[PDB]
Amino acid sequence: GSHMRTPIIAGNWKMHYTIDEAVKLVEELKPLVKDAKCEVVVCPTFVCLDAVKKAVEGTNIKVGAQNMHFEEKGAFTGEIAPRMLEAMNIDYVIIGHSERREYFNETDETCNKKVKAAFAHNLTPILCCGETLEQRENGTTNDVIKAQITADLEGLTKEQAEKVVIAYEPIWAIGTGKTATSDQANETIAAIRAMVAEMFGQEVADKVRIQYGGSVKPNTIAEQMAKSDIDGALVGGASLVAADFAQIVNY
Amino acid sequence: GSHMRTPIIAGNWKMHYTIDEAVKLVEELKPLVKDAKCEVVVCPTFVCLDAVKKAVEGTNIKVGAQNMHFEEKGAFTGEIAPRMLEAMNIDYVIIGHSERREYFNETDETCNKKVKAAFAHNLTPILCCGETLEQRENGTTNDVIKAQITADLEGLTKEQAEKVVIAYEPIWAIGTGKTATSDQANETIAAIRAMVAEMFGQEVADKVRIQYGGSVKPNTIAEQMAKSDIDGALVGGASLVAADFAQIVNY
Ligand code: NA
Ligand code: NA
Ligand code: NA
Ligand code: NA
Ligand code: NA
Ligand code: NA
Repeated sequence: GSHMRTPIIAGNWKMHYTIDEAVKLVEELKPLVKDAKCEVVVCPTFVCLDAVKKAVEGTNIKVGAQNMHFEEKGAFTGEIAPRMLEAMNIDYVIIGHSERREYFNETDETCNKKVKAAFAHNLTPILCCGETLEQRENGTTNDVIKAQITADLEGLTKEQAEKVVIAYEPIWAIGTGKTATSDQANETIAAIRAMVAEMFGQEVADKVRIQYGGSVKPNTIAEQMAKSDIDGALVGGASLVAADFAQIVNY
Repeated sequence: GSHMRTPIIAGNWKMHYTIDEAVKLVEELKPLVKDAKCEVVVCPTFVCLDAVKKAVEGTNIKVGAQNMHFEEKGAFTGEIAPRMLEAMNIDYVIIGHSERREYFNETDETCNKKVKAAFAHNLTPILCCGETLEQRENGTTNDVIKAQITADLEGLTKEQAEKVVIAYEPIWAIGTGKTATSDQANETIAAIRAMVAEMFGQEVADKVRIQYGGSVKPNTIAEQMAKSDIDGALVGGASLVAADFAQIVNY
């Protein structure tokens, strides 16, 4: 609150929308978010990135990719190199989303390589972290997330670390009758800030933006953003509907 | 030889080239392959697909994606849906490349779901298969590949099966002092054709195109294509250089 940290609301569209559908959504969004009091990012699928970035030129809407590889080029069929995003002037890249850690063998080692590559290619990484139902139930939330942060941010300079955007995903709450409370979210996010401080020092911790990446809807965002350590939101399904995403942006 | 099977040479660019670099390569390629005696496919990265497909309009150059997911849409951060490729009028999709099976948890179960989705979305699948050094050394090549073919092509109709393009990758030879010989390639490819026959019947086996997907260079293609059961090539690094790829196409 006392510390200056520009809030950031990023929409993770996940696997949704053709090129024309993607452009139609950002066209709808433009007049609804022109007065945002936060940074605004939309993250379309790879095949839509060029069209979406070109469509939002002249506005405050930034664009993120949903993943990338860490090498410059090479024998990685199906993968997208950081330089391919950089050539499109993409602003952000999501790294370590729970869905990629679960289904596609994303490891902490590859996350770390990707975060470093982001900085080498004028991309700001949105590093996702978070614990499972079983890890939370066993009381290991902070140990698990500390292990992710330690490994994923290894080797960064202070100047790089303070530019990372960290998104906390409460995987434990995915698919249940109750979402994390704003207090639960804030407590774990404050812990993450403490992990950053221990690694990079107090000034870096004071500056790093940390988003909540559990369920975010128009009716939850005001309470979430009022919390002491929450700097924004990595929004899932609500990001797919222009009016709903704009409500979250205009919290 | 007696059986009519249109030969097909497909260039797998893997993780190479920005949008402008990709378009420059296909522009160079167009006059060099206009007289091809085979089907010609280039497979750029996802972010390049729209630009490349638009650039090759009016020519014989078809375009393939290097991967896709199997669902229509959903919570699969970083993934590309079949309908996103279909909306760009993409022609082919590579499924089950060894690099994705090794690094990104591609399983036979997901390969099967992707092959079925290809047919549901006007995409022709290029299904990759092949055995490791250890599997070949243990004499299990055909058992291993049969397991892949059985699982990956499960549930197709005869009409769908005969349209699959199967690419045999001799993973066992990747990174060694000697590539597979043309005879070794042809023998395993003939075995794959027999696997198809046992699953779908003789007519389907007689029609299915089976490519070799080990090392293919301008100086190897003539011998490879002269073999009894080899219908084409899934080309790696040589596909990155217009003149080299054109030499392979014009075998
Ligand atoms: Na709590
Ligand atoms: Na919530
Ligand atoms: Na806040
Ligand atoms: Na042999
Ligand atoms: Na060879
Ligand atoms: Na032949």
